[PDB]
Amino acid sequence: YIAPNPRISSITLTQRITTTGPFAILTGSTPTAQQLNDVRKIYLALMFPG
Amino acid sequence: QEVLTDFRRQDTIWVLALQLPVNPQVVWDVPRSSIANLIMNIATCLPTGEYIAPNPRISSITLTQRITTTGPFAILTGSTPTAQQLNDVRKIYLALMFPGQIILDLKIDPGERMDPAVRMVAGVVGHLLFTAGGRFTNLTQNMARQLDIA
Amino acid sequence: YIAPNPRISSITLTQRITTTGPFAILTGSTPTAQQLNDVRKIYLALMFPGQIILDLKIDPGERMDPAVRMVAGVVGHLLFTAGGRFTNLTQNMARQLDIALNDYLLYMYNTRVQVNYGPTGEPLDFQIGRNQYDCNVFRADFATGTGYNG
Amino acid sequence: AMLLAPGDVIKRSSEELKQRQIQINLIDWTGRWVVLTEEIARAIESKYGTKIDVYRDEVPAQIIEVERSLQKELGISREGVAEQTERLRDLRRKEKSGITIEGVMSQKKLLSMIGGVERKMAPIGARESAVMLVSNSIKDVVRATAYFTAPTGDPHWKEVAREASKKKNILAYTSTGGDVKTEFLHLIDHL
Amino acid sequence: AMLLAPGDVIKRSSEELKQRQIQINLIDWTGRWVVLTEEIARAIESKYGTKIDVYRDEVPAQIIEVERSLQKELGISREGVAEQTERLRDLRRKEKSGITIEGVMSQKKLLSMIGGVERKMAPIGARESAVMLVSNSIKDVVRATAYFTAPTGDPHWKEVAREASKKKNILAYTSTGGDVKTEFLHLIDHL
Amino acid sequence: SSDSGPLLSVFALQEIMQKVRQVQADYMFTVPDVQKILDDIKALAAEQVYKIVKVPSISFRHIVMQSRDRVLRVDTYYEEMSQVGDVITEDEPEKFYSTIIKKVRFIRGKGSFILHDIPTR
Amino acid sequence: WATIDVEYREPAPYVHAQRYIRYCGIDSRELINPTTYGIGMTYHCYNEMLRMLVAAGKDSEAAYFRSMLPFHMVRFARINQIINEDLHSVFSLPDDMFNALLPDLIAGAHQNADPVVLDVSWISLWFAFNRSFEPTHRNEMLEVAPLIESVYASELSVMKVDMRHLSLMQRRFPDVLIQARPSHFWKAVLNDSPEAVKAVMNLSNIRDMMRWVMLPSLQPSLKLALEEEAWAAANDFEDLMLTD
Amino acid sequence: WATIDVEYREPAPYVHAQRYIRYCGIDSRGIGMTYHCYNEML
Repeated sequence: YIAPNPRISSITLTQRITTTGPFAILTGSTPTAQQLNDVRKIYLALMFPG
Repeated sequence: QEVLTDFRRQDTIWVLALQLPVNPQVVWDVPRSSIANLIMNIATCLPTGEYIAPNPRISSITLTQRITTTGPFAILTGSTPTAQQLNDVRKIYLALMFPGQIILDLKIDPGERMDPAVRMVAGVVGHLLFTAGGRFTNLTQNMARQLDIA
Repeated sequence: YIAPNPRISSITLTQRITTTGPFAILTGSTPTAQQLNDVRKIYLALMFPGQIILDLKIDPGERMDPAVRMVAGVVGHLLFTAGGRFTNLTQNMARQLDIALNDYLLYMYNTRVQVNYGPTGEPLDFQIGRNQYDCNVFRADFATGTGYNG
Repeated sequence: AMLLAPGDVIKRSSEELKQRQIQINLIDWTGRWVVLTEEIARAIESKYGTKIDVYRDEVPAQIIEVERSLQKELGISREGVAEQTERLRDLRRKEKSGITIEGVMSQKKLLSMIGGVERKMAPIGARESAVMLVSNSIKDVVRATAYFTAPTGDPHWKEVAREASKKKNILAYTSTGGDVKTEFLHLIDHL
Repeated sequence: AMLLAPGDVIKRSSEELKQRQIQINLIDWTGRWVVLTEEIARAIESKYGTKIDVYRDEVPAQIIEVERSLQKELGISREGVAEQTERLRDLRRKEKSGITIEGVMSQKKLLSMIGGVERKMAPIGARESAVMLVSNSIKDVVRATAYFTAPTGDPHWKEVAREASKKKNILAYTSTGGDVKTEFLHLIDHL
Repeated sequence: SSDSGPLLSVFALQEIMQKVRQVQADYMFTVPDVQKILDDIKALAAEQVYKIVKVPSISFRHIVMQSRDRVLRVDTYYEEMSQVGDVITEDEPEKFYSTIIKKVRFIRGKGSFILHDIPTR
Repeated sequence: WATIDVEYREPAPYVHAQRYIRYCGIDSRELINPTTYGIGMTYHCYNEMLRMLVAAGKDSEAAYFRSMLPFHMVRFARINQIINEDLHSVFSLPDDMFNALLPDLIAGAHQNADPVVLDVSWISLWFAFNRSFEPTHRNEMLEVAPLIESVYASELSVMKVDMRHLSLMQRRFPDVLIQARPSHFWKAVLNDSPEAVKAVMNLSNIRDMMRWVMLPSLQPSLKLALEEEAWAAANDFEDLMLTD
Repeated sequence: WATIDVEYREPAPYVHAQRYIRYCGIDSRGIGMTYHCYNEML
């Protein structure tokens, strides 16, 4: 799994959070390990449609 | 005259390898080349020049505000901006010289502590530097809202 | 060769430069030695009407104060003749002189007057002044020689 | 909007957190001046939000003497000036019948001496920040909606981090470079 | 509009050239007073375009004490006067706990002492002069559009004159009588 | 303080490229010098497709044998163009078509010439 | 505000760009002098803004903005001259796409090329308002642009006709010629194209490539005239000495 | 929305399953391609 922009962990948080709003709050947060499993489940459902 | 009337001589043959009245459709028919066309337009025919401050016969603007202990009494006009501000003013002028192809947008740095006065007067100058309707726009709607609020 | 006023070299420059404008800049300047040769060439063409013809020397890597071009464009119409019976200058020189005269006429250096432009893009196709004067008669036409001494 | 952070971060930023009105819940692990009369102190507290004590003949102390310039600046009534100078005369008599008084008369001197910075000129919102509580307790780990991490450590921070990462839907932020306090303040501003 | 002139002329008229904002390119051939606070210096610099230094407890120096008359003339706020007199009191205490101060209180005294002359009341154009550069270098002989000559001489002026006269279309001006500097200034005004 | 066409162009490339690099895929930079591009394009415009020669290139050459009455005539065109392009292989069509393009380019290159000032007596 | 920013006067040297831009209604047909231009002339927006500012009681700011007016007028005069006089080229955006920029932004249904957005700060607005652009002298390559444009168009046309002839040749002899996809011989053609054109065009799929190939717009040139004859002469494989 | 994602082209090695799946209508035989739902979203 790859983020749209690589090595975003190196850049400072201030450059990731730029404005206000729900999307601004969502952007810049790093996912927890457990949520990666749910991302895997979502992709698994993506490969098998029905 | 060597370019305009030299071809009428009887001792010269002009082999026209390249024809001048080129139809612009050929250049613009190549897919997804707006950026390249704009860059080449800037590169090939933009004149060179300098940035000059206004006449020093105009003093610094003084704000009619009650005095706070750390606020700026006036904002100087002869002060030299930093390199980043020079890049930003270059962006402003470049977008001004190309009406509909380049558009501005605000950006706020986490640091760079600025008094409210500079923003509060930039909101004044924005309504005069740019046009926001009629035939084209130089600024996005977010910039329009921010300038109106300021 | 004699200047209209003798011994102008003795008088101080301040008495020669009195006002502002292209003519004021032109007045008071002393010619260089090399330009005297070109003056000799112009007079030589004046003595021989149909056997000597003039043309403009343009260097691709040279420049000048536009006031001298404006003044030359104004002067050339009165100084030379073209059309009717004979000519002293090529068609290209006539076109350049017409363009220079147009640029001088649209130079609002001291006062502003109303101007109405013509449908066509040719130079001198406009009416100027409170009294509508047609400037199209000053465009060169070798068939009748309206724009010059003929 | 409840946040979990290392204890040293909140310890270092307690002043800013108090200034921005977020309540602090933290677990540890191991001369002033007075005004002549209560009216001037009340006026200055209303103007700047700074608590000021009142002189009550206690001990040899340091007295602040608000001057005509600040009297006009603060919009003080005539009676306030009259009672101030009456108390001043009383002090003159007291020290003549045998305490230091300072006649501060510039706004900047008063600010740099004691008190809080003046107010900025923006519209006043209903609340300064959208967050209510930042804590460092395992007793309210279920209370939190997001948490913040830093390379700095606490003896209880590892267990709290483990118990907070187990939440199904929680926002996680980490700081790697720059200043920890500045990043935390920017986050608390934008959250 | 670029001009070539003898080096001594530009050397003698550098002050006027700087005052009229034409940049100088030349090749050679071989106690001040301070203001109590930065606000008054900034105000006077804005009003007259004169740079003023700030007193910073350096050495026994000479201090300018702007007086009530100039305080009202310059439109100085109450806080500026208050901080000025606070610094004055500090100086009184410093020199009593054992520097010269001048209480200038007329406009003409300040002008004749230090600073630039006041501004005239004409409409302000976009630019003071139509010329940008006056130089004395052979490296930019092709840069020039006109040149000025004088009976005065430079070790490099003859070669520059020869290389400039070769231009096909160049304006030439020469001064024979009167004052060279006055003629040069009149030319630079009317050009 | 100063500005120029190429400098502002380089600045525009830097800004646009920095904006567009924010999103990329496949998890696999340089800013071209506009001076070099302009110089190359100007030189290419200054190039001449044809060429002026006094004598046409040799078309037929002869190899003398031991016989005094017989000789071989060789067409120079075919003996030399065989060196144009690399060998052909059927697995990669791209190289084959590149060789075809080079071969068709060579004919156009050879066939463009102008005779001028031929030496005669 | 109530100004005619765009107008069409006469046919231009390039038929695709007829519009004339004029900020604040200033005409670019008349030359100006920086010393005296802009004194005592205003446009609607500036006058209304000054009236509003003086009505609010801010006298100092109104006086400052009144004093700066000639500098403002001269700056937009220079900008208008630069836009109308120098930047006229084929690389300028055509009128049809220019007219649709604003409505597309209003509707948000972006289908053409999106405009470039740039970031700017608060202090930059003040610095821009307190600075002007003065052209010292014209570009070195301003005089020689049309030849470059013509050679670029000619090279594009040559590549297009080469693609067409390759497709026709591949269709002509399917028995011996190796079957290939367009991405193969297009890359083969691009391998032989001059480097300058590739560098110019690479400053920024297959469906768009086919759409571009199918377009009927061609640019006549001597190189094309020789190339078509060479392709016609290439119909004989023996002339290429490729035999089966 | 307004797009077709399942289609049949030619017989498959497995006779029981011959369908093709094309999310968003894109096929392998990524700049500029869009679909109706995303345009309506914008």
